[PDB]
Parts: sequence; C-alpha cells; structure tokens
Amino acid sequence: TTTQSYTNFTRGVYYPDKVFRSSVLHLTQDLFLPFFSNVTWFHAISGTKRFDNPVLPFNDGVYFASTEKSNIIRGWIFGTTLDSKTQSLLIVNNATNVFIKVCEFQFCNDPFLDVYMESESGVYSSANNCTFEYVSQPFLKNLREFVFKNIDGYFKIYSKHTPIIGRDFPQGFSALEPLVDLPIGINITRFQTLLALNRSYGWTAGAADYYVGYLQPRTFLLKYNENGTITDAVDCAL
Amino acid sequence: FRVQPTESIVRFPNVTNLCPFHEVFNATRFASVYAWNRTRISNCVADYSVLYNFAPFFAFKCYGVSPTKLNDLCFTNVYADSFVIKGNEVSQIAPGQTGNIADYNYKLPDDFTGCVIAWNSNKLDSKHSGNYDYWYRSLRKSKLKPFERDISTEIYQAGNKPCKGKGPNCYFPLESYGFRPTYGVGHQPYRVVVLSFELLHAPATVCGPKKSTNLVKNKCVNFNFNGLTGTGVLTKSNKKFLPFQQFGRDIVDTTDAVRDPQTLEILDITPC
Ligand SMILES: *[C@@H]1O[C@H](CO)[C@@H](O[C@@H]2O[C@H](CO)[C@@H](O)[C@H](O)[C@H]2NC(C)=O)[C@H](O)[C@H]1NC(C)=O
Ligand SMILES: *[C@@H]1O[C@H](CO)[C@@H](O)[C@H](O)[C@H]1NC(C)=O
Ligand SMILES: *[C@@H]1O[C@H](CO)[C@@H](O)[C@H](O)[C@H]1NC(C)=O
Ligand SMILES: *[C@@H]1O[C@H](CO)[C@@H](O)[C@H](O)[C@H]1NC(C)=O
Ligand SMILES: *[C@@H]1O[C@H](CO)[C@@H](O)[C@H](O)[C@H]1NC(C)=O
Ligand SMILES: *[C@@H]1O[C@H](CO)[C@@H](O)[C@H](O)[C@H]1NC(C)=O
Ligand SMILES: *[C@@H]1O[C@H](CO)[C@@H](O)[C@H](O)[C@H]1NC(C)=O
Ligand SMILES: *[C@@H]1O[C@H](CO)[C@@H](O)[C@H](O)[C@H]1NC(C)=O
Ligand SMILES: *[C@@H]1O[C@H](CO)[C@@H](O)[C@H](O)[C@H]1NC(C)=O
Ligand SMILES: *[C@@H]1O[C@H](CO)[C@@H](O)[C@H](O)[C@H]1NC(C)=O
Repeated sequence: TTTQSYTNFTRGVYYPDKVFRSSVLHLTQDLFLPFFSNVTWFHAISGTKRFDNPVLPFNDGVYFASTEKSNIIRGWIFGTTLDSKTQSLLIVNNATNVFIKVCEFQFCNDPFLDVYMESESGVYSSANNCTFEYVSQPFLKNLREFVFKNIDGYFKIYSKHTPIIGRDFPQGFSALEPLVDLPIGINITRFQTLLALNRSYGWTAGAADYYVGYLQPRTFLLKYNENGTITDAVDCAL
Repeated sequence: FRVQPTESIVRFPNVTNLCPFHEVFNATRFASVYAWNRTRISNCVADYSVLYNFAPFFAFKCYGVSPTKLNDLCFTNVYADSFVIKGNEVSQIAPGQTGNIADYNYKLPDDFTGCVIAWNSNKLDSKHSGNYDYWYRSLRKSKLKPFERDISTEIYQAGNKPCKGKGPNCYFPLESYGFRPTYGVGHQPYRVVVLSFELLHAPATVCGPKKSTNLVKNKCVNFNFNGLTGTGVLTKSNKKFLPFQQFGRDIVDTTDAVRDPQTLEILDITPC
C-alpha cells in the first residue's frame, strides 16, 4: 500500500532451538530482526482498496505483524515469479482451518480474495503439479506476529498473539514460538500478503494494517526465566 | 554397589506404520537423473532389513553414519532421492566426487550423512531397440548446488551468438542414455537411491523397529529415548516445557531432561 518506516521495534525474538532451558543466559547466532531496525508500516483503507497490493522481497526472512480488527489478512503467497512458470507456496487462513498448499499456481492479476463463502478462483485461475498439502488450526484486541524463515529447504513459521488494550505497540518483551516446520524445498525470493477483502453486498470496506521487517544474521543473548519463557534479549551487534 | 546401571530401558514411539521403502525401491519406472524423483519418508517405522530382501546391491556406502546397522536410530525426517544412472557414473554420487553427474545432474552435500544404494537393473531398464526414456544433463553455465533440480531444457548458449536454433554451435542440454542389453557392466543402467538422513537429536522421529519397554524411575538406568542414549536416574520433573519442546539442557549445555515418547511426561535425568 503506502509505506512509512518505523525505527523502533524491539521485537522479533523467537526460540532458536527445540531444547528447554531455564534460568539461563544463552548466546546464539541466528537470523533475527535487529533491534531498532527499519521496519516498513503498510496502512490501507478499503474504491476497492487504498492501492493494489505490492509484492515485497523476501531476502533472508520476514517478520510480519498486524493489529487488525476487521480480520481481512488471512494468508500469504511465497515464491519466485508468482506465476505458472514455477512452484509456489500458498498459505491461507479461514474461519475453521489454515490451508497450506504447494503447487504450480497461476495467481490472477488481482491477488486479493473475494469474500461473499469464499471463492478460490479469486486468488488464482488454476494450479497444477501439486506436491504438498497441509492443514493447521486458525492463526488468530490482539496483535498477531509471525516470522517466516526459509532455511535449508524448510519453511519455518513462528508466531505469537499478544493482546493490546491501547493504540500503540506494548512496551515489553514477548518471544515468538515455533508454529510449523514445512519440508518443502522451495526457493523463495518474493512474497505477497493476501487480503481477504469482501464485497459490501467503489464500495466501502474495512481497513487493514501490517508491519514488515527483515531478518539479518545477528548474535543475541536470550534470558530464559524459571519457566523457560524468554523475557529479555540483548542484540550484541547494537 | 549399584552405581552402575541396573536396568536397560528403551522408549520409542508406538508406530506400526511401516516406512514405504518397498514402493520407492520397487517402482515400475524411475525418474531420469537430471530430474530425479525426491520423496519423503516420515511418520513410520524405519525397518531397513527389507532393503536386503529387495535386491543384491552394487554399493551401499553409508556416509557420516557409516554403520549400516540403522535399526537403532530415529531421524527427524528421511528423504529418498531416486534416479537411474549408468554404472560408470555410480562412483560420482559420493559427496566429494566430480564429473557429469556429480556436477550437472545430482550434487550431494559435502557433509552428507545418509546412504547411497545402487542396484544393477540391466534386465529391466534396457530395451532390445534401446531404452531412450532416460536423460542426463551435460551442459550448464555453472555447477549444480546440493539437492537442486535443474529441470529446464532450454538450449545451451555457445560461441558469441544469441543461440537460437540447434546444430551450428548450440546444443540440446540433455544427451540421453541409449541403453543396450549387450553393453558391458560399465555401461549398464543402475537404479540408485540416496537416503538422506537428518540426525538432529530427536525433535521429531522416524524410528527403527525397536520395542519399547516400561519406564523405571528412581533407579540408575541405561536409557534410550528416541535417538538420545545415556546413563542416569529418571525422576519426575517439575519443569514447564512448552507444547513444542522435547528436551532440556542444564547451565553447561548438557542434556538434563527428556519428554517420554509414549506419555509426554517430562522426566529429569541425574547422572549416577
Ligand atoms: C515419485 O515418488 C512418489 C512418492 O512420493 C511417487 O508417488 C507414488 O507413486 C506410486 C506408484 O504406484 C503410488 O502408488 C503412490 O500412491 C504415489 N504416492 C504419492 C504420494 O504420490 C511417484 O510416482 C514417484 N514418481 C516417479 C516418476 O518415480
Ligand atoms: C516509537 O515507538 C512508539 C511506541 O513506543 C511509537 O508510538 C512511535 O510511533 C515510534 N516512533 C516512530 C518513529 O513513529
Ligand atoms: C527504510 O527503508 C525504506 C525502503 O525500503 C526507505 O524508504 C526508508 O527511508 C528507510 N528508513 C530509514 C530510517 O532508513
Ligand atoms: C478452510 O480451508 C479448508 C481447506 O480445505 C477447508 O476444508 C475448510 O472447509 C475451509 N473452511 C471454511 C470455513 O471455508
Ligand atoms: C508438470 O510438470 C511436467 C514436467 O515434465 C510438465 O511437462 C507439465 O507441463 C507440468 N504441468 C503443469 C505445470 O500443469
Ligand atoms: C532462487 O531464485 C533466485 C531468483 O530467481 C535465483 O537467483 C536462485 O538461483 C534460485 N535458486 C534456486 C535453488 O532455485
Ligand atoms: C464487508 O466487510 C465490511 C467491513 O470490512 C463489513 O462492514 C460488511 O458488513 C461486509 N459485508 C459482507 C456482505 O460481508
Ligand atoms: C514461573 O513459575 C510459575 C509457575 O507457574 C509461573 O507462574 C511464574 O510466571 C514464574 N515464577 C517465577 C518465580 O519465576
Ligand atoms: C515388486 O513388485 C512386483 C509386482 O508384481 C512383485 O512381483 C515383486 O515381488 C516386488 N518386489 C521385487 C523385489 O521386485
Ligand atoms: C500411543 O502413543 C500416543 C502418543 O501420544 C499415546 O497417547 C497413546 O497412549 C499410545 N498408545 C498406548 C496404547 O499407550
């Protein structure tokens, strides 16, 4: 949409491993959102939408977050060309489940879903040569944070849902937890946020905000408390 | 004197779904090496004795986990990359070798920890008039990286021309293996399956055919939890593991707790 930049996000820390630690100062080198990084803020009001969805670079990994009350953002598209020439990853959310499909898609010129039920044909005209399907529970006032990392053929999704009672991001620390490890082997260089903007059956429709940051290799200290929950972290490169 | 282990306890997941090794090895047709067939083995019991039942093998050559006694391990994921290559190119599947296959069709990682299984298929993959179904790539602009499949058949650039049309200097990127029943062993087809093993302790498992036994607590026990083995005393833990954590570590980064494969109860481990 239209992108402001934000310099003050102290967020994006996640559990780098699958091993429990408590009361530990742990030093690790991994892909993290740097503290005080340049994070782009996307703000759209929905005639159809504020502006047609942009396609963003993926780089090393993506930090995605939103505080959306209208529940319009319900998925992402990941891949290279994002057309019928290559295989791509479609992650969509709905009222009952999360549907992840890896196939050779031909997404339509207008990526955004039409919600009126939901019609799959509003995202892509067709898809073939499908190799992977997987179903999870819905990823759902509340600020929804996700980290998408593409490492050694595995698409790893981390997430957290943190309640907010004000307008601004909470001033505090919250670490993301692993959500799903997808054994795909997909080459991802570009991605797009999919907006499930409904027809108000030129029309007025609900707004959608999100924040996008990028991960970089960094060394961090992570403070693990008695319950093994990360409560603080120090970016050793800052 | 009971400081030494007084019991031997094996705990593995209760999985009765046999891994589909027969189907990948006994497939009617195999993919060309330039576009090998990559499948995935998971959520199954990794019984490897069936491989010896399947066929006599030319080479087995497990790397990294060099022992072939794989029935005691649990892998997070197992991949199987199947293809047909000629006998003289079998040696090019080893991680450190070069040549037409290692460089342009199937580069294997230098730190690869799996097994390369080769089977002579001269009676199956060689037609009287010649088997021309199998293709291999010989021309690329760069060397192939580990586990990438370069599928495109776009004509390979040559000389200083835009390279449109074949013959004068441009080449089709694939050459084909015209297999004949009368060729010697060096030129006979071989069906090669590379089993890629991810040994990362055990955040998830594909375990071999081990029989789990009952847990013993408050005793010095020789234990094996999934892919992690050791000696110690098992006790009920009061640690709060997250739903996704399978293990724990002490302040010195050594194992001090496990999640039981059958009950998901967290147990602490104290050395004897
Ligand atoms: C590549 O491997 C896949 C396995 O993941 C093969 O797909 C199986 O093919 C057999 C053929 O008899 C079927 O019975 C299975 O049900 C298939 N399973 C799946 C998940 O597709 C595929 O045929 C292989 N391709 C080649 C060319 O060997
Ligand atoms: C800095 O953070 C506060 C929240 O603590 C936010 O309101 C403010 O907009 C941020 N700074 C910029 C550059 O907008
Ligand atoms: C952040 O990056 C965007 C381009 O992606 C740029 O427009 C913006 O000025 C940058 N902000 C800072 C503070 O460097
Ligand atoms: C959500 O997507 C799954 C994927 O197939 C589908 O089975 C389910 O019915 C969908 N739910 C709704 C409410 O559309
Ligand atoms: C699927 O892949 C095969 C590979 O040979 C190709 O020939 C076929 O056209 C593809 N079909 C699609 C993308 O619909
Ligand atoms: C992934 O896509 C980028 C951009 O097209 C390309 O440069 C890179 O070589 C690709 N890698 C693989 C393994 O396909
Ligand atoms: C469409 O969405 C808007 C808010 O985005 C909502 O107020 C309206 O009732 C919706 N209409 C239908 C038919 O779902
Ligand atoms: C961790 O221990 C308790 C156990 O539930 C937890 O509620 C609290 O947040 C933590 N207590 C201390 C003392 O760290
Ligand atoms: C493979 O499948 C054929 C199908 O008839 C069967 O006869 C044979 O015993 C199977 N096993 C081997 C090792 O060929
Ligand atoms: C089989 O394993 C599952 C894993 O959660 C466990 O819940 C179940 O009780 C096991 N079966 C038996 C008979 O104990």
